Amino acid sequence: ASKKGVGSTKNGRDSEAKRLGAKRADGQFVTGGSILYRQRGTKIYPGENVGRGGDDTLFAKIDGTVKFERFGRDRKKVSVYPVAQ
Amino acid sequence: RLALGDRAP
Amino acid sequence: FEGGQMPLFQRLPKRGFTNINRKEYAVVNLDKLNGFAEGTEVTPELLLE
Amino acid sequence: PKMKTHRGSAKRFKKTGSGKLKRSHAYTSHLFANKSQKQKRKLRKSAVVSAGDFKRIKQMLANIK
RNA sequence: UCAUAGGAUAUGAGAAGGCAGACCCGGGGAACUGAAACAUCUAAGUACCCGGAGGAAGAGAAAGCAAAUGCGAUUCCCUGA
RNA sequence: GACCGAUAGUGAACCAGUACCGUGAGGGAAAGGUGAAAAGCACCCCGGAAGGGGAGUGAAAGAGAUCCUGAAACCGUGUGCCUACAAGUAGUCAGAGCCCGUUAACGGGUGAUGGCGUGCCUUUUGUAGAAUGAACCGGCGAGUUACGAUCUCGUGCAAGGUUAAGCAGAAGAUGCGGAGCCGCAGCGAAAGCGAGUCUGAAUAGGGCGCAUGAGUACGUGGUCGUAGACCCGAAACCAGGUGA
RNA sequence: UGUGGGUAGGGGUGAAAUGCCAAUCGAACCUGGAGAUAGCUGGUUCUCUCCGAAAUAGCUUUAGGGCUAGCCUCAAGGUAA
RNA sequence: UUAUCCUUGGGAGUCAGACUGCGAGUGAUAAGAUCCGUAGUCGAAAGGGAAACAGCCCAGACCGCCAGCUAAGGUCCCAAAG
RNA sequence: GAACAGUGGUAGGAGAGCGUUCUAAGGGCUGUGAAGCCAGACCGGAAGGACUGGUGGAGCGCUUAGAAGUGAGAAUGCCGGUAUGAGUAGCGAAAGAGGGGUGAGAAUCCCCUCCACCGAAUGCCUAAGGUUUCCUGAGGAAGGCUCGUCCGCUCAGGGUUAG
RNA sequence: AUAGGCCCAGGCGACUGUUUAGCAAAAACACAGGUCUCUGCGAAGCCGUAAGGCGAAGUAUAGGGGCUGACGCCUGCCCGG
RNA sequence: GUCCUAAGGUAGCGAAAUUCCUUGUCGGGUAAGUUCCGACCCGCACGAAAGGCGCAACGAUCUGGGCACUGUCUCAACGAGAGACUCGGUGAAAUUAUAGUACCUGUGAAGAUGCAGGUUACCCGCGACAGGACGGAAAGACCCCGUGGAGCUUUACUGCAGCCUGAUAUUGAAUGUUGGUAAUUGACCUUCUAACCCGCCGCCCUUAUCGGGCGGGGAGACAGUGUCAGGUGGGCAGUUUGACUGGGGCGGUCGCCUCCUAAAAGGUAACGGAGGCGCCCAAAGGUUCCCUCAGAAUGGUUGGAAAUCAUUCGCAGAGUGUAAAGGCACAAGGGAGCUUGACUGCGAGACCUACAAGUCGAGCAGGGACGAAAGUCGGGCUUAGUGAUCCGGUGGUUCCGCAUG
Ligand SMILES: [K+]
Ligand SMILES: [K+]
Ligand SMILES: [K+]
Ligand SMILES: [K+]
Ligand SMILES: [K+]
Ligand SMILES: [K+]
Ligand SMILES: [K+]
Ligand SMILES: [K+]
Ligand SMILES: [K+]
Ligand SMILES: [K+]
Ligand SMILES: [K+]
Ligand SMILES: [K+]
Ligand SMILES: [K+]
Ligand SMILES: [K+]
Ligand SMILES: [K+]
Ligand SMILES: [K+]
Ligand SMILES: [K+]
Ligand SMILES: [K+]
Ligand SMILES: [K+]
Ligand SMILES: [K+]
Ligand SMILES: [K+]
Ligand SMILES: [Mg+2]
Ligand SMILES: [Mg+2]
Ligand SMILES: [Mg+2]
Ligand SMILES: [Mg+2]
Ligand SMILES: [Mg+2]
Ligand SMILES: [Mg+2]
Ligand SMILES: [Mg+2]
Ligand SMILES: [Mg+2]
Ligand SMILES: [Mg+2]
Ligand SMILES: [Mg+2]
Ligand SMILES: [Mg+2]
Ligand SMILES: [Mg+2]
Ligand SMILES: [Mg+2]
Ligand SMILES: [Mg+2]
Ligand SMILES: [Mg+2]
Ligand SMILES: [Mg+2]
Ligand SMILES: [Mg+2]
Ligand SMILES: [Mg+2]
Ligand SMILES: [Mg+2]
Ligand SMILES: [Mg+2]
Ligand SMILES: [Mg+2]
Ligand SMILES: [Mg+2]
Ligand SMILES: [Mg+2]
Ligand SMILES: [Mg+2]
Ligand SMILES: [Mg+2]
Ligand SMILES: [Mg+2]
Ligand SMILES: [Mg+2]
Ligand SMILES: [Mg+2]
Ligand SMILES: [Mg+2]
Ligand SMILES: [Mg+2]
Ligand SMILES: [Mg+2]
Ligand SMILES: [Mg+2]
Ligand SMILES: [Mg+2]
Ligand SMILES: [Mg+2]
Ligand SMILES: [Mg+2]
Ligand SMILES: [Mg+2]
Ligand SMILES: [Mg+2]
Ligand SMILES: [Mg+2]
Ligand SMILES: [Mg+2]
Ligand SMILES: [Mg+2]
Ligand SMILES: [Mg+2]
Ligand SMILES: [Mg+2]
Ligand SMILES: [Mg+2]
Ligand SMILES: [Mg+2]
Ligand SMILES: [Mg+2]
Ligand SMILES: [Mg+2]
Ligand SMILES: [Mg+2]
Ligand SMILES: [Mg+2]
Ligand SMILES: [Mg+2]
Ligand SMILES: [Mg+2]
Ligand SMILES: [Mg+2]
Ligand SMILES: [Mg+2]
Ligand SMILES: [Mg+2]
Ligand SMILES: [Mg+2]
Ligand SMILES: [Mg+2]
Ligand SMILES: [Mg+2]
Ligand SMILES: [Mg+2]
Ligand SMILES: [Mg+2]
Ligand SMILES: [Mg+2]
Ligand SMILES: [Mg+2]
Ligand SMILES: [Mg+2]
Ligand SMILES: [Mg+2]
Ligand SMILES: [Mg+2]
Ligand SMILES: [Mg+2]
Ligand SMILES: [Mg+2]
Ligand SMILES: [Mg+2]
Ligand SMILES: [Mg+2]
Ligand SMILES: [Mg+2]
Ligand SMILES: [Mg+2]
Ligand SMILES: [Mg+2]
Ligand SMILES: [Mg+2]
Ligand SMILES: [Mg+2]
Ligand SMILES: [Mg+2]
Ligand SMILES: [Mg+2]
Ligand SMILES: [Mg+2]
Ligand SMILES: [Mg+2]
Repeated sequence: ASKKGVGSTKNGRDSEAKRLGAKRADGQFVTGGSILYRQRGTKIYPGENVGRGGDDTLFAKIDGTVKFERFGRDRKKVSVYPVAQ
Repeated sequence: RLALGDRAP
Repeated sequence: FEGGQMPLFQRLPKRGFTNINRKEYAVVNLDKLNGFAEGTEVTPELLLE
Repeated sequence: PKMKTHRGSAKRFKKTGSGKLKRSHAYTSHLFANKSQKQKRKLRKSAVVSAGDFKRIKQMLANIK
């Protein structure tokens, strides 16, 4: 039984998935430090009491409630507001 | 008794 | 054995050394001295006895 | 016969007060040019053996006080 | 040449060989196996062969142990671990 | 002797390292039971004998040597029910007829005919499987024990718990034996400090601890480790021998 | 072709086929190391009850093996998360 | 409304999956093909239906009954019911 | 005891039990019949347990606890027995026939007659090897591929002589 | 009864021999012949740890090893590896 | 002619025991010839002692063709004997889950005596035949797999024997000669004899081709042997020689980053589709301050399609060290000044995750850079640019240091 020779692919590579995106929900309580969003670039901007890390990670600078919110016409931010106290 | 056998090479 | 994955102990570094001249003391807290009588001369030999 | 201690493990782990196993970190031998100061600062500190690993190895350190 | 080698004779409850399928002290000494392969390493100075025993053998009366107010031949058991 | 009881226990309960196998080194079986006592069946009969049937002996001879018991497979004789128009993993549920009569039960045997229904095991995504294993019956035949570890449960004692060797003592219990072991304190690579300690310049922060207290000895059980380690099975490797 | 002999296994012997060396030969036979090792195949014996998977991820000289995680179970807690 | 969920500890097994529907790749928009995603069933699930038929449709067997109602699928005869 | 709910299951986890041998302590049974074995229409949710009769002819239950060589249907498992195939394949190169005899019995043993086969052997001698198989008398269970009065077989005796 | 079939032509091996006991008898092996090469004798080569041996009671016209394979005609080029 | 080589295959033979294409082509033989013989030569891939080409004789050799001959065949017939068959005697075996064991079409682990629907079939044998029971026999030799063996190879690895070579011991005496050291020690050559050697001769032990002794002779501090050392060394030994894979081999791949597949969280496979990485930058880093890009049109010396200049239009059609994606014009793009935070100690809390690792981080302290200050700064718009442990090196060190220092 004859078997035709076959070629090869020059593809077959991919990097590890980086588990990007939202890490806390709108309206969820977070502690200071909590990563809110992982991203390349600013898909979402740091709002009130939120920071942008060296790799564009958005994180809560205080304890409080996460609010994702429209930032002008085209953009989005995420903010953390203190609880009513 | 065969040289090779059943379903030989 | 982890089926050929480098075992955890081999992945991690050896640390430190053992002192030949290490001294371990029999420790006694104050609560244990409270069990003796008043004005007692508490000594190692008495504690041990 | 008595169980023999695993001597490699005994040279690398230590039992804590609550019966956890203290360990050092990997990646602390060489190639420090390729690791950030943050990494190097963190790998310097001790760590604990994980739950999954502890169940695998606890009997190998049974004799250690 | 002396002599020696060699030869002859006499005397010897002199040796020889066996045997415990054991234990003991020596000479020689594997490999499978484990290491998830393998060579250092392991198995193991084991099995086996050889020599020598003795009722036991071997060791033994400090060119020792230690680091005390020290101990006081060796062997073996417990422990150290 | 909380060892074996004739496939066990020695290979060997017996004339066994025999018989038998192999040139040899070497391998290596099977095979126990009359009865309390031989009282081991005088005599008669069929038969050449074997073997029987009587008669005797004996508690028993259907204990007569192939001799305690005497299962199953397997082989027969007799016969209650069924069976020569039927398509069958063989049963099961329904069911007349015929034959019986019990641990007396809404009983037993047989079964015309009707419905349903592709063994068991192993291994598989999936096996009625046209995959594997078993002729049948019987016997034998596979997670054990020791010493350590750990957890649960139990018991004793409890910030303590416990002895080993040894000595005495039934090969015993037990008494003695505190050397040793674990625990009551941790942290640190270590010196060391100590309810703290390490890192650090730090009265910072952080790690591990304390505060937030239970262990230890023994036993049963589960699991692990070292041992052949649940049982059976290679091809091979090495050592010392036996063979032209 | 007879008789008597010689060579022995990490070895003999070979007018060479890896042939032959006691019906055994790419390394004889016997015993022992030895219950070698076997991530492989087969097998693993009474009953009922409660609960009840997986056939995935990661890493692996790994791919029909293993380890940790996932999913099962038993206990004790927390408790209502 | 429901009764799970978490922690710690003891004990596992599993790491060959199958088909079906739906969303993709590979293939020839072949395969009872292969490889993912997602739901189901089988696996480890007997019963009824689909003639027979692991994976489809209906549906989850603690036992007994010569009671009743239904599901899918059916109701001329085989074969229960027009 | 009520109610309510639940009770398919492989790997596997957990629980509760059945039975086997042995031991200890109670308590018993048994020659007026133990265990084992055979039979039955009995009992328990299962493992299993009784009762009755027969055989058997001397040992054995029960309770509680302990300890295990503790349960078999599968291993092309080991050993033994016995089937199936089956009254089947086979009965191993070859010339016998008849008469007589012996005998419980005769194709098969003995005798006779003719016939047939070997004859550089299928004859005579003798190695090695075997070891009594040799001779005589008696025998017929097994051996002999049938039979058997026969035999290389069984039992008794006997038999091998060297300057 | 017993007692060559023969011929024409080609491949391979010159020939008689030998071989896979038990699936191969051959074109394979051997062979006489060729050639290369080693060996001055306690030879070289070979067996053996060694002693001791074979070689050989031989001595280069001899001995060992490699390749070729009667005979005939022949056997070119390359010493970089 | 040119390139290359150590040299480019001579003689002879050639579709061959060698020729894939191939039944090459032509001729012969036959009615017809993929075979055979003779020629030819595009020799896939003959070729000169792993000999080339011939070759009488020889062959249980292989090949092609003839004569003779025939049951080889057309095409089979009859006969003899041995079995088979019947009777009497004797009496195995392999196999075997239990079987009351039809056929067709279908179904099903995809090829059914046994399942479904039909069709057919009274019960029991005997002689025959082999279609099926995936018949029996032998745990498939092929193939794959096992981190299973064994035999064999070598420029696989590591060893060992053997062999060669040196030092040193056994091992001494002279002589010159030539190196450090003006008189002392090494190296070298030659000579000696007395160790050692003799598989030389005579004598003796002694009836002895062993051995020993004695005396000659030869050789000689060499050889041999011991210890140590280097070289050589498939002669021999132990072993290794990956995995994935639409079977294996061969090809390709193996870690990291980006995108798509990926089903609008995250994750998600294939030897699916595309690309990158194993760095670079002393500024291309930090900060303060200032800024705006591509391209086009029009004008203008050299000067063009396009150099520099000017105007106008100009969400970016540019740039962002580098792949891609996500971002970026209050720039993250461009320019300039000053700098070294491309800091040390850390770190609430998070993400990711089997583990090992990986990521983000406000904030605190120390001491700084830039800034008037606010403040920013623990490298770079973000996401690759990397590798555990063991072992070893280097620097530091209020640590240990086997009686004590
Ligand atoms: K070894
Ligand atoms: K026996
Ligand atoms: K029926
Ligand atoms: K098969
Ligand atoms: K602290
Ligand atoms: K307790
Ligand atoms: K235990
Ligand atoms: K075990
Ligand atoms: K040989
Ligand atoms: K699917
Ligand atoms: K009875
Ligand atoms: K069996
Ligand atoms: K003749
Ligand atoms: K007779
Ligand atoms: K040959
Ligand atoms: K022809
Ligand atoms: K010829
Ligand atoms: K099948
Ligand atoms: K047939
Ligand atoms: K395929
Ligand atoms: K700057
Ligand atoms: Mg084909
Ligand atoms: Mg960065
Ligand atoms: Mg370091
Ligand atoms: Mg190994
Ligand atoms: Mg003595
Ligand atoms: Mg008996
Ligand atoms: Mg016995
Ligand atoms: Mg004999
Ligand atoms: Mg009786
Ligand atoms: Mg009796
Ligand atoms: Mg009897
Ligand atoms: Mg009819
Ligand atoms: Mg009828
Ligand atoms: Mg039918
Ligand atoms: Mg399959
Ligand atoms: Mg199988
Ligand atoms: Mg079978
Ligand atoms: Mg070997
Ligand atoms: Mg011999
Ligand atoms: Mg001989
Ligand atoms: Mg032979
Ligand atoms: Mg061993
Ligand atoms: Mg359930
Ligand atoms: Mg495997
Ligand atoms: Mg797990
Ligand atoms: Mg799948
Ligand atoms: Mg499929
Ligand atoms: Mg399964
Ligand atoms: Mg289910
Ligand atoms: Mg079902
Ligand atoms: Mg049906
Ligand atoms: Mg099934
Ligand atoms: Mg009807
Ligand atoms: Mg149910
Ligand atoms: Mg009994
Ligand atoms: Mg048993
Ligand atoms: Mg059986
Ligand atoms: Mg008959
Ligand atoms: Mg007959
Ligand atoms: Mg027959
Ligand atoms: Mg017949
Ligand atoms: Mg016959
Ligand atoms: Mg005959
Ligand atoms: Mg006679
Ligand atoms: Mg007879
Ligand atoms: Mg010839
Ligand atoms: Mg010849
Ligand atoms: Mg042959
Ligand atoms: Mg021959
Ligand atoms: Mg032949
Ligand atoms: Mg010599
Ligand atoms: Mg000689
Ligand atoms: Mg030749
Ligand atoms: Mg030739
Ligand atoms: Mg030449
Ligand atoms: Mg032609
Ligand atoms: Mg013709
Ligand atoms: Mg050639
Ligand atoms: Mg040549
Ligand atoms: Mg089916
Ligand atoms: Mg089908
Ligand atoms: Mg069919
Ligand atoms: Mg069948
Ligand atoms: Mg077959
Ligand atoms: Mg069959
Ligand atoms: Mg097989
Ligand atoms: Mg073969
Ligand atoms: Mg080799
Ligand atoms: Mg080995
Ligand atoms: Mg592979
Ligand atoms: Mg392939
Ligand atoms: Mg490759
Ligand atoms: Mg989605
Ligand atoms: Mg997504
Ligand atoms: Mg290492
Ligand atoms: Mg010191």
